[PDB]
Amino acid sequence: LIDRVEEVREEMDEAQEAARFLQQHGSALTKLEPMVAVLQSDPQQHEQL
Amino acid sequence: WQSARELLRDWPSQRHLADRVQPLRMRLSELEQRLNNQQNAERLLSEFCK
Amino acid sequence: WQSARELLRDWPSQRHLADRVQPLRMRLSELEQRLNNQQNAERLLSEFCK
Repeated sequence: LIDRVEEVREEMDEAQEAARFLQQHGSALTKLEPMVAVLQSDPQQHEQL
Repeated sequence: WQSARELLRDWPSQRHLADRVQPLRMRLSELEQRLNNQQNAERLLSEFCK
Repeated sequence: WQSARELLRDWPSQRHLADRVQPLRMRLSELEQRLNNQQNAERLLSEFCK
């Protein structure tokens, strides 16, 4: 009474969604990863800093 | 900044598990064929019991 | 810096693949019984055929 076909199907859903999300935002994530640190500094806040 | 960090934390995991769709497809195919055989044996057992 | 970045890129994958242990233990136990039955069937076939 293993009933693991449902668990394997949930793993497929998560993995197919991860693959679909990778196709949807891979270009955005690859362009964001080399300059992520800039997000900690906002133009007006630099004067207050 | 925190959301970008969280995305860059999750994205490597998404890339790592995305390749498993095919291994999961063969795993589920064998497992579902196995469950059909389990159901057949349970039916044939219950049928003979009486 | 590049090695620290590569190491922090490996860490997500290292945890996700380390989590694969328990699912593989059940797979190993099942596959071991399959080999046992394959050898029983091959032996019984060879003895009867002799």
